[PDB]
Amino acid sequence: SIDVKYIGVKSAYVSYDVQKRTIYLNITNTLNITNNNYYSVEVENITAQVQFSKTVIGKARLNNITIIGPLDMKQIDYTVPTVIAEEMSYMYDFCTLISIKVHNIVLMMQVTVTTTYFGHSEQISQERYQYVDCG
Amino acid sequence: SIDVKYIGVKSAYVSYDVQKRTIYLNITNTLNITNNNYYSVEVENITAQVQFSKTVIGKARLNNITIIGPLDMKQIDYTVPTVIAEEMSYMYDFCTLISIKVHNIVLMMQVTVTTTYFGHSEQISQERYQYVDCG
Amino acid sequence: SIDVKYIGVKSAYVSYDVQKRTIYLNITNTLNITNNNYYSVEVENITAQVQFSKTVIGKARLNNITIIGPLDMKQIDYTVPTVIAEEMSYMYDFCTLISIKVHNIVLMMQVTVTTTYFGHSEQISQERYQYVDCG
Amino acid sequence: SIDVKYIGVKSAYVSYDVQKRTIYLNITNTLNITNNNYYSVEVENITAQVQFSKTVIGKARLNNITIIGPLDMKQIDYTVPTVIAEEMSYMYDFCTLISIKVHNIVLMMQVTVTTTYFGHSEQISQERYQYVDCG
Amino acid sequence: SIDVKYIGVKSAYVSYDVQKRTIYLNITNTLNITNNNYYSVEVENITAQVQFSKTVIGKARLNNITIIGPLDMKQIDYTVPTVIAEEMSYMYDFCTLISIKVHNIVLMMQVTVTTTYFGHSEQISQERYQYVDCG
Amino acid sequence: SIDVKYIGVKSAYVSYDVQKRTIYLNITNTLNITNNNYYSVEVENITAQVQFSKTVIGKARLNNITIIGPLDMKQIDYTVPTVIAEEMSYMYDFCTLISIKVHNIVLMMQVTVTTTYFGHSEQISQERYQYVDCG
Amino acid sequence: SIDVKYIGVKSAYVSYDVQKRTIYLNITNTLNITNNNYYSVEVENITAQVQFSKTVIGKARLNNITIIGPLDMKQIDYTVPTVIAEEMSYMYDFCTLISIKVHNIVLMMQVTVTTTYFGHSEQISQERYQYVDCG
Amino acid sequence: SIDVKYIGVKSAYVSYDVQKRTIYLNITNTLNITNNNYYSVEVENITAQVQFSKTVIGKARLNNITIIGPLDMKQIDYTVPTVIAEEMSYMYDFCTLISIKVHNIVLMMQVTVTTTYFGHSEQISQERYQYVDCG
Amino acid sequence: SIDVKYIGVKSAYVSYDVQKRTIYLNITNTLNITNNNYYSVEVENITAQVQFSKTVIGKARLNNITIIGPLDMKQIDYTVPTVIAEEMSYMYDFCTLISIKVHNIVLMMQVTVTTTYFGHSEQISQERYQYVDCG
Amino acid sequence: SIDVKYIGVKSAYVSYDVQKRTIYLNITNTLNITNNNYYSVEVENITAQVQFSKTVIGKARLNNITIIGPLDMKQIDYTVPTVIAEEMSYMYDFCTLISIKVHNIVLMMQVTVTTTYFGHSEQISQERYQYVDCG
Ligand SMILES: *[C@@H]1O[C@H](CO)[C@@H](O)[C@H](O)[C@H]1NC(C)=O
Ligand SMILES: *[C@@H]1O[C@H](CO)[C@@H](O)[C@H](O)[C@H]1NC(C)=O
Ligand SMILES: *[C@@H]1O[C@H](CO)[C@@H](O)[C@H](O)[C@H]1NC(C)=O
Ligand SMILES: *[C@@H]1O[C@H](CO)[C@@H](O)[C@H](O)[C@H]1NC(C)=O
Ligand SMILES: *[C@@H]1O[C@H](CO)[C@@H](O)[C@H](O)[C@H]1NC(C)=O
Ligand SMILES: *[C@@H]1O[C@H](CO)[C@@H](O)[C@H](O)[C@H]1NC(C)=O
Ligand SMILES: *[C@@H]1O[C@H](CO)[C@@H](O)[C@H](O)[C@H]1NC(C)=O
Ligand SMILES: *[C@@H]1O[C@H](CO)[C@@H](O)[C@H](O)[C@H]1NC(C)=O
Ligand SMILES: *[C@@H]1O[C@H](CO)[C@@H](O)[C@H](O)[C@H]1NC(C)=O
Ligand SMILES: *[C@@H]1O[C@H](CO)[C@@H](O)[C@H](O)[C@H]1NC(C)=O
Ligand SMILES: *[C@@H]1O[C@H](CO)[C@@H](O)[C@H](O)[C@H]1NC(C)=O
Ligand SMILES: *[C@@H]1O[C@H](CO)[C@@H](O)[C@H](O)[C@H]1NC(C)=O
Ligand SMILES: *[C@@H]1O[C@H](CO)[C@@H](O)[C@H](O)[C@H]1NC(C)=O
Ligand SMILES: *[C@@H]1O[C@H](CO)[C@@H](O)[C@H](O)[C@H]1NC(C)=O
Ligand SMILES: *[C@@H]1O[C@H](CO)[C@@H](O)[C@H](O)[C@H]1NC(C)=O
Ligand SMILES: *[C@@H]1O[C@H](CO)[C@@H](O)[C@H](O)[C@H]1NC(C)=O
Ligand SMILES: *[C@@H]1O[C@H](CO)[C@@H](O)[C@H](O)[C@H]1NC(C)=O
Ligand SMILES: *[C@@H]1O[C@H](CO)[C@@H](O)[C@H](O)[C@H]1NC(C)=O
Ligand SMILES: *[C@@H]1O[C@H](CO)[C@@H](O)[C@H](O)[C@H]1NC(C)=O
Ligand SMILES: *[C@@H]1O[C@H](CO)[C@@H](O)[C@H](O)[C@H]1NC(C)=O
Ligand SMILES: *[C@@H]1O[C@H](CO)[C@@H](O)[C@H](O)[C@H]1NC(C)=O
Ligand SMILES: *[C@@H]1O[C@H](CO)[C@@H](O)[C@H](O)[C@H]1NC(C)=O
Ligand SMILES: *[C@@H]1O[C@H](CO)[C@@H](O)[C@H](O)[C@H]1NC(C)=O
Ligand SMILES: *[C@@H]1O[C@H](CO)[C@@H](O)[C@H](O)[C@H]1NC(C)=O
Ligand SMILES: *[C@@H]1O[C@H](CO)[C@@H](O)[C@H](O)[C@H]1NC(C)=O
Ligand SMILES: *[C@@H]1O[C@H](CO)[C@@H](O)[C@H](O)[C@H]1NC(C)=O
Ligand SMILES: *[C@@H]1O[C@H](CO)[C@@H](O)[C@H](O)[C@H]1NC(C)=O
Ligand SMILES: *[C@@H]1O[C@H](CO)[C@@H](O)[C@H](O)[C@H]1NC(C)=O
Ligand SMILES: *[C@@H]1O[C@H](CO)[C@@H](O)[C@H](O)[C@H]1NC(C)=O
Ligand SMILES: *[C@@H]1O[C@H](CO)[C@@H](O)[C@H](O)[C@H]1NC(C)=O
Ligand SMILES: *[C@@H]1O[C@H](CO)[C@@H](O)[C@H](O)[C@H]1NC(C)=O
Ligand SMILES: *[C@@H]1O[C@H](CO)[C@@H](O)[C@H](O)[C@H]1NC(C)=O
Ligand SMILES: *[C@@H]1O[C@H](CO)[C@@H](O)[C@H](O)[C@H]1NC(C)=O
Ligand SMILES: *[C@@H]1O[C@H](CO)[C@@H](O)[C@H](O)[C@H]1NC(C)=O
Ligand SMILES: *[C@@H]1O[C@H](CO)[C@@H](O)[C@H](O)[C@H]1NC(C)=O
Ligand SMILES: *[C@@H]1O[C@H](CO)[C@@H](O)[C@H](O)[C@H]1NC(C)=O
Ligand SMILES: *[C@@H]1O[C@H](CO)[C@@H](O)[C@H](O)[C@H]1NC(C)=O
Ligand SMILES: *[C@@H]1O[C@H](CO)[C@@H](O)[C@H](O)[C@H]1NC(C)=O
Ligand SMILES: *[C@@H]1O[C@H](CO)[C@@H](O)[C@H](O)[C@H]1NC(C)=O
Ligand SMILES: *[C@@H]1O[C@H](CO)[C@@H](O)[C@H](O)[C@H]1NC(C)=O
Repeated sequence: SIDVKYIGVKSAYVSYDVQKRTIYLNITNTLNITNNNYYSVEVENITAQVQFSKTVIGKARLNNITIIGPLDMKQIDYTVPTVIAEEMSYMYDFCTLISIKVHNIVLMMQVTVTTTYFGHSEQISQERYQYVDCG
Repeated sequence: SIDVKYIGVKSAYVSYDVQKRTIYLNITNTLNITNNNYYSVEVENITAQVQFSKTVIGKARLNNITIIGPLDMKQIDYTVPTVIAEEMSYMYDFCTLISIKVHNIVLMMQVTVTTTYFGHSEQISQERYQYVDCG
Repeated sequence: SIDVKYIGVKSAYVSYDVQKRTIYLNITNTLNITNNNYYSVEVENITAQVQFSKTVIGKARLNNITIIGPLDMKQIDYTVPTVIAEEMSYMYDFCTLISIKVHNIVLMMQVTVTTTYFGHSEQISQERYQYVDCG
Repeated sequence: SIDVKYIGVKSAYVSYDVQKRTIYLNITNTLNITNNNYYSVEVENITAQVQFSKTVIGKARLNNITIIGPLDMKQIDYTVPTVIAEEMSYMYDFCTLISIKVHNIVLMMQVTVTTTYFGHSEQISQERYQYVDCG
Repeated sequence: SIDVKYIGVKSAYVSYDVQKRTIYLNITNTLNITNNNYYSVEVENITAQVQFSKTVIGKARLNNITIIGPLDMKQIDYTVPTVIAEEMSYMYDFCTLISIKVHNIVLMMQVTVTTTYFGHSEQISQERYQYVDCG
Repeated sequence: SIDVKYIGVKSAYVSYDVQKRTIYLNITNTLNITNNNYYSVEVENITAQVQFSKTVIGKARLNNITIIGPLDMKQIDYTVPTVIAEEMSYMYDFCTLISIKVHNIVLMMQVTVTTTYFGHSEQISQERYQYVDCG
Repeated sequence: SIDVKYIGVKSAYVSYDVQKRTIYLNITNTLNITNNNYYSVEVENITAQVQFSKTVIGKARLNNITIIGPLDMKQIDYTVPTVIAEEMSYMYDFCTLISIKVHNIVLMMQVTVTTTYFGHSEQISQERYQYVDCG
Repeated sequence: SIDVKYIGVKSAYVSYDVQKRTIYLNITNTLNITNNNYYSVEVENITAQVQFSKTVIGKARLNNITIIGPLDMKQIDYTVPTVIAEEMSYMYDFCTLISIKVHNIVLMMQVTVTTTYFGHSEQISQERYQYVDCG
Repeated sequence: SIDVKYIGVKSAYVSYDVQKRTIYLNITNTLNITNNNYYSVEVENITAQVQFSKTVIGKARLNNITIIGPLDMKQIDYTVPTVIAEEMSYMYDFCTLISIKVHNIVLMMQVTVTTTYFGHSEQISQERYQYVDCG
Repeated sequence: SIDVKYIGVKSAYVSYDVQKRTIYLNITNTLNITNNNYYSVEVENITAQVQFSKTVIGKARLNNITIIGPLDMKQIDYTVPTVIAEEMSYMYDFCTLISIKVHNIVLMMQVTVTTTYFGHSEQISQERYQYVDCG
C-alpha cells in the first residue's frame, strides 16, 4: 500500500488558518507550485504460468477417513443467571449493562483445506472505537 | 491500495479558514498550481496461463469418508435467566441493557475445500463505532 | 483501490471559509489551476488462458461418502427467561432493552467446495455506527 | 474501485462559504481552471479463452453419497418467556424493547458446490446506522 | 508499504497557523515549490513459473485417519452467577457492567492444511480505542 | 335491712349433693329440725307529731331573685368525628364499637329545694355486670 | 343492717357434698337442731316530736339574689377526632373500642338546699363487675 | 352493722366435704345443736324531740348575694385526637381500647346548703371488680 | 360494727374436709354444741333533745357576698394527642390501652355549708380489685 | 368496732382437714362446747341534750365577703403527647398502657363550713388490690 493515513482532525497540502479573534493586517501571498506524481504499481511481466494439480488413487481402500476444517466450536455453554430479591430497600441502577458475545468487525479472506494461490491480497481496517460513555 | 485515508474533520488541498470573529484586512492571494497524476496500476502482460486439475480413481473402494468444512457450531447453549422479586421497595432502572450475540460488520471472501485462485483480492473497512451513550 | 476516503465533515479542493461573525475587508483572489489525471487500471494483455477440470471414476465403489460445506449450526439453544414478581413496590424502567442476535452488515462473496477463480474481487465497507443513545 | 468516498457533511471542488453574520467587503475573485480526466479501466485484450469441464463415470457403483451445501441451520430453539405478576404496585415502562433476530443488510454473491469463474466481482456498502434513540 | 502514518491532530505540507488572538502585521510570503514523486513498486519480471502438486496412492489401505485443522474450541464453560439479596438497605449502582467475550477487530488471512502461495499479503490496522468512560 | 344476700351459685339450708359419678352406699339420714323466727321491725309508738312550716312576707320588695335546682347541664358539646380513607389496602374490623353516654341503672329518690321528711328510705341494688365479650 | 353477705359460690347451713368420683360407704347421720331467732329492730318509743320552720321578711329589699344548687356542669367539651388514612397496607383491628362517658350504677338519695330529716336511710350495693373480656 | 361478710367461695355452719376421689368408710355422725340469737338493735326511748329553725330579716337590703353549692365543673376540656397514617406497612391491633370517663358505682346520700338531720345513715358496698382481661 | 369479715376462700363454724384422694376409715364423730348470742346495740335512753337554730339580720346591708361550696373544678384541660405515621414497617399492638379518668367506687355521705347532725353514720366498702390481666 | 378481720384463706372455729392422700385410721372425736356471747354496745343514757346556734347581725355593712370551701382544683393541665414515626422497622408492643387519673375507692363522710355533730362515725375499707398482671 503506497499511502495509508490516520489523520485525527485536519489534513491539507497548504493551510492558512486564522481562528479565534485575531487581527489580520496587510498580507500578500504568492504560491507557485508544480507537482507531478506518476504511479506504476502491480504491473507484472509474465510469459507463461501453469497451476496444475493431479491426484490418482488405485487398488486402494479407505474407511473412516475424517478431515475437519478449522474453527470448530463443538460444545460451548454460557450460563449467566442473575437473581435480585430486593425486599424493602432502595436500589438505583443507572448505566448498567451485560454483554456476552460482541463482534464488531470480522474480516476473513481464505480458509480451506488445499489452496494454490497466485496473486495479491490486501486488508486495511481503520476505526475509531468508543464502547461505553455515560454520565 | 495507492491511497487509503481516515481524516476526522476536514481534508482539502488549499484551505483558507477565517473563523471565530477575526478582522481580515488587506490581503491579495495569487495561487498558480499545475498538478499531473498518471495512474497505471494492475496492468498485466501475460501470454499463456493454464489452470488445470485432474482426478482419477480406479479399482478403489471408499466407505465412511467424511469431509466437513470450517465454521461448525455443533452444540452451543446460551442460558441467561433473570428473576426479580421486588417486594416492597423502590427500584429505578435507567440505561440498562442485555445483549447476547451482536455482529456489526462481517466480511468473508472465500471459504472452500479445494481452491485454485489467480488474481487480486482487496478488503477495506472504515468505521466510527460508538456503542452506548446515555445520560 | 486507487482512492478510498473517510472524511468526517468536509472535503474540498480549495476552500474559502468565512464563518462566525468576522469582518472581511479588501481581498483579491486569483486562482490559476491546471489539473490532469489519466487512469489506466485493470488493463490485461492476455493471449490464451485455459481453465480445465476433468474427473473420471472407473471400477470403483463408494458408499457413505459425506461432504458437508461450511457454516453448519446443528444444535443451538437460546434460553432467556425473565420473571418479574413486583408485589407492592415502585419500579421505573426507562431505556431498557434485550437483544439476542443482531446482524447489521453481512457481506460474503464465495463459499463453495471446489472453485477455480481467475479475476479480481473487491469489498469496501464504510459506516458510522451508533447503537444506543438515550437520556 | 478508482474512487470511493464517505463525506459526512459537504463535498465540493471550490467552496466560498459566508455563514453566521459576517460582513463581506470589497472582494474580486478570478478562477481559471482546466481539468481533464481520462478513464480507461477494465479493458481486456484476450485472443482465446476456454472454460471446459468433463466428467465420466463407468463400471462404478455409488450408494448413500451425500453432499450438503453451506449454511445449514438444522435445529435451533429460541425460548424467551416473560412473565409479569404485578400485584399492587406502580410500574412505568418507557423505551423498552426486545428483539431476537434482526438483519439489516445481507449481501451474498455466490455460494455453490463447484464453480469456475472468470471476471470481476465488486461489493460496496455504505451506511449511517443509528439503532435506538429515546428520551 | 512505502508510507504508513498515524498523525494525531494535523498533517500538512506547509502550514500557516494564526490562532488565539494574535495581531498579524505586514507580512509578504512567497512560496516557490516543485515536487516530483515517481512510484514503481511491485513490478515483477517473470518468464516462467510453475506451481504443480501431485499425489498417487496405490495398493494401500487407510483406516481411522484423522486430520483436524486449527482453532478447535471443544469444551468451554462460562459460569457467571450473580445473586443480590438486598433486604432493607440502600444500594446505588452507577457505571457498572459485565462483559464476557468481546472481540473488536479480528483479521485472519489464510488458515488451511496444505497451501502453496506465490504473491504478496499486507494487513494494516489503525485505531483509536477508548473502552469505558463514565462520570 | 335485716337480711341482704349475694350468693353466686347455690344457697340452701341443708344440702345433700351427690355429683360426678360417685358410688353412694348404705346411708341412713335422720334430720329433726325446729326453727322459729319472729320479726317485729319498723314498729313505731308515737302519740303526737307535728310538721308545720309558715312564711310571711310584708312591706318587702324583691326583684331578680333566682333559685336554680341541682343537676344543670347548661352547655355540653360532644364532637367525635371519624374519617377513614382506605385507598388500596386490606382492613378487617371485628368487635369494634364506640359509645358516648351509657347509663345502666339510675336510682334517685328525692331532689328538691326545701324538704321536711319523717320516715324511712331504703335503696338496694344488686347486679351482675359484663359489658363486652367477643371472640 | 343486721346481716349483709357476699358469698361467691355456695352458702348453706349444713352441707354434705360428695363430688368427683368418691366411694361413699356405710354412714349414718343424725342431726338434731333447734334454732330460734327473734328480731326487734327499728322500734321507736316516742311521745311528742315537732318539726317546725318559720321565716318572716319585713321592710327589706332584695335584688340579684342567686342560689344555685349542686352538680352544675356549665361548659364541658369532649373532642375525640380519629382519622385513619391507610393507603396500601394491611390493618387488622379486633377487640377495639372507645367509650367516653359510661355510668353503670348511680344511686343518689337527697340533694336539696334546706332539709330537715328525721328517720333512717340505708343504701346497699352489691355487684360482680367484669368490663371487657375478649380473645 | 352487726354482721358484714366477704366470703370468697363457701360459707357454711357445718360442712362435710368429700371431694376428689376419696374412699369414705364406716362413719357415724351425731350432731346435737341448740342455737339462739336475740337481736334488739336501733330501739330508741325518746319522750320529746324538737327540730326548729327560724329566720327573720328586717330593715335590711341585700344585693348580689351568691350561694353556689358543691360539685361545680365550670370549664373542662377533653381533647384526645388520634391520627394514623399507615402507608405501606402491616399493623395488627388486638385488645386496644381508649376510655375517658368511666364511673362504675356512685353512691351519694345528702348534699345541701343547710341541713338538720336526726337519725341513722348506713352505706354498704361490696363488689368483685375485674376491668380488662384479654388473650 | 360488731362483726366485719374478709375471708378469702372458706368460712365455717365446724369443717370436716376430706379432699384429694385420701382413705377415710372407721370414724365416729359426736358434736354437742349450745350457742347463745344476745345483741343489744344502738339502744338510746333519751328524755328530751332540742335542735334549734335562729338567725336575725336587721338594719344591715350586704353586697357581693359569695359562698362557694367544696369540690370546684373550675378550669381543667386534658390534652392527649397520639399520632402514628407508620410508613413501611411492621407494628403489632396487643394489650394496649389508654384511660384518662376512671372512678370505680365513690361514696360520699354529707357535704353542705351548715349542718347539725345527731345520730350514727357507717360506711363499709369491701372489694377484690384486679385491673388489667392479659397474656 | 368489736371485731374486724382479714383472713386470707380459711377461718373456722374447729377445723378437721384431711388433704393430699393421707390414710385416716380409727379415730373417735367427741366435742362438747358451750359458748355464750352477750353484746351491749353503743347504749347511751342521756337525760337532756341541746344543740343550739344563734347569729344576729345589726347596723353592719359587709361587701366582698368570700368563703370558699375545700377541694378547689382551679387550673390543672394534663399534656401527654405521644408521637411515633416508625419508618422501616419492627415494633412489637405487648402489655403497654397509659393511665392519667385513676381513683379506685373514694370515701368521704363530711366536708362543710360550720358543723355541729353529736354521734358516732365509722369507716371500714378492706380490699385485695392487684393492678396489672401480664405475661
Ligand atoms: C498597512 O495597513 C495599514 C493599516 O493601518 C495602512 O495604513 C497601510 O497603508 C498598509 N500598508 C500597505 C503597504 O498596504
Ligand atoms: C513559477 O514556477 C515555474 C516553474 O517552472 C517557473 O517557470 C515560473 O517562472 C515561476 N513563476 C513565478 C512568478 O515564480
Ligand atoms: C509486454 O508488453 C509490451 C508492450 O507494452 C509488448 O510489446 C510485449 O510483447 C509484451 N510481452 C509479451 C511477452 O508479449
Ligand atoms: C470409524 O468410526 C466408527 C465410530 O466412530 C467406528 O466404529 C469405526 O470402527 C471406524 N472405522 C474403522 C475402519 O475402524
Ligand atoms: C489597507 O487597509 C486600510 C484600512 O484602514 C486602508 O486605509 C488602506 O488604504 C489599505 N491599503 C491597501 C494597499 O489596500
Ligand atoms: C504559472 O505557472 C506556469 C507553469 O508553467 C508558468 O509558466 C507561468 O509563468 C506562471 N505564471 C505566474 C503568473 O506565476
Ligand atoms: C500487449 O499489448 C501491446 C499493445 O499495447 C500489443 O502490441 C502486444 O501484442 C500485446 N501482447 C501480446 C502478447 O500480444
Ligand atoms: C461410518 O460411521 C458409522 C457410524 O458413525 C459406523 O457404524 C461405520 O462403521 C463407519 N464406517 C466404517 C467403514 O467403519
Ligand atoms: C480598503 O478598504 C477601506 C475600507 O475602510 C477603503 O477605504 C480602501 O479604499 C480600500 N482599499 C482598496 C485598495 O480597496
Ligand atoms: C495560468 O496558467 C497557465 C498554465 O500553462 C499559464 O500558461 C498562464 O500564463 C497562467 N496565467 C496567469 C495569469 O497566471
Ligand atoms: C492488444 O491490443 C492492441 C491494440 O491496442 C492490438 O494491436 C493487439 O493485437 C492486441 N493483442 C493481441 C494479442 O491481439
Ligand atoms: C453410513 O452411515 C450409516 C449411519 O450413519 C451407517 O449405518 C453405515 O454403515 C455407513 N456406511 C458404511 C458403508 O458403513
Ligand atoms: C471598498 O469598500 C469601501 C466601503 O467603505 C468603499 O468606500 C471603497 O470605495 C471600496 N474600494 C474599492 C476599491 O472597491
Ligand atoms: C486561463 O488558463 C489558460 C490555460 O491554458 C491560459 O491559456 C489563459 O491565459 C488563462 N487566462 C487567464 C486570464 O488567466
Ligand atoms: C445410507 O444411510 C442409511 C440411513 O442413514 C443407512 O441405513 C444406509 O446403510 C446408508 N448406505 C449405505 C450404503 O450404508
Ligand atoms: C507596516 O504596518 C504599519 C502599520 O502601523 C504601516 O504604518 C506601515 O506602512 C506598514 N509598512 C509596510 C512596508 O507595509
Ligand atoms: C521558482 O522555481 C523555479 C524552479 O526551476 C525557478 O526556475 C524559478 O526561477 C523560481 N522563481 C522564483 C521567483 O523564485
Ligand atoms: C526484464 O524487463 C526488461 C525490460 O524492462 C526486458 O527487456 C527483459 O527481457 C525482462 N527480462 C526477461 C527475462 O525477459
Ligand atoms: C517485459 O516488458 C517489456 C516491455 O516493457 C517487453 O519488451 C518484454 O518482452 C517483457 N518480457 C518478456 C519476457 O516478454
Ligand atoms: C478409529 O476410532 C474408533 C473410535 O475412536 C476405534 O474404535 C477404531 O478402532 C479406530 N480405528 C482403528 C483402525 O483402530
Ligand atoms: C351395705 O351394703 C352392702 C352392699 O355390698 C350389703 O351387702 C350390706 O348388707 C349393706 N348393709 C346394710 C346394713 O344395709
Ligand atoms: C325431735 O325434736 C323434738 C324437739 O322438741 C324432740 O322433742 C323430739 O324428741 C325429737 N325426736 C327425735 C326422734 O329426735
Ligand atoms: C336581673 O337580671 C337582668 C339580666 O340578667 C338585669 O338586667 C337586671 O338588672 C337584674 N335585676 C336587677 C334588680 O338588677
Ligand atoms: C359396711 O359395708 C360393707 C360393704 O363391704 C358391708 O359388708 C358391711 O356389712 C357394712 N356394715 C354395716 C354395719 O353396715
Ligand atoms: C333433740 O334435741 C332436743 C332439744 O331439746 C332434746 O330434747 C332431745 O332429747 C334430742 N333428741 C335426740 C335424739 O338427740
Ligand atoms: C307504747 O306501746 C305500749 C304497748 O306496747 C302502750 O301501752 C303505750 O301506751 C305506748 N306508748 C304511749 C306513749 O302511748
Ligand atoms: C345582677 O346581675 C346583673 C347581671 O349579672 C347586673 O347587671 C346587676 O347589677 C346585678 N344586680 C345588682 C343589684 O347589682
Ligand atoms: C367397716 O367396714 C368394713 C369394710 O371392709 C366392714 O367389713 C366392717 O364390718 C365395718 N365395720 C362396722 C362397725 O361397720
Ligand atoms: C342434745 O342437747 C340437749 C340440749 O339441752 C340435751 O338436753 C340432750 O340431752 C342432748 N341429747 C344428746 C343425745 O346429746
Ligand atoms: C315505752 O314503751 C313502754 C312499753 O314497752 C311503755 O310502757 C312506755 O310508756 C313507753 N314510753 C313512754 C314515754 O310512753
Ligand atoms: C353583682 O355582680 C355584677 C356582675 O358580676 C356586678 O356588676 C354588680 O356590681 C354586683 N353587685 C353589686 C352590688 O356590686
Ligand atoms: C375398722 O375398719 C376395719 C377395716 O379393715 C374393720 O375390719 C374393723 O372391723 C373396723 N373396726 C371398727 C371398730 O369399726
Ligand atoms: C350435751 O350438752 C348439754 C349442755 O347442757 C348437756 O346437758 C348434755 O348432757 C350433753 N350431752 C352429751 C351426750 O354430751
Ligand atoms: C324507757 O323504756 C321503759 C320500758 O322499756 C319505760 O318504762 C320508760 O318510761 C322509758 N323512758 C321514758 C323516759 O319514758
Ligand atoms: C362584686 O363583684 C363585682 C365583680 O366581681 C365587682 O365589680 C363589685 O364591685 C363587687 N361588689 C362590691 C360591693 O364591690
Ligand atoms: C383399728 O383399725 C384396724 C385396721 O387394720 C382394725 O383391725 C382394728 O380392729 C381397729 N381397732 C379399733 C379399736 O377400731
Ligand atoms: C358437756 O358439757 C356440759 C357443760 O355444762 C356438762 O354439763 C356435761 O357433763 C358435758 N358432757 C360430756 C359428755 O362431756
Ligand atoms: C341510766 O339507766 C338506768 C337503768 O339502766 C336508769 O335507772 C337511770 O335513771 C339512767 N340515768 C338517768 C340519769 O336517768
Ligand atoms: C332508762 O331506761 C330505763 C329502763 O331500761 C328507764 O327505767 C329509765 O327511766 C330510762 N331513763 C330515763 C331518764 O327515763
Ligand atoms: C371585691 O372584688 C372586686 C374584684 O375582685 C373588687 O373590684 C372590689 O373592690 C372588692 N370589694 C371591695 C369592697 O373592695
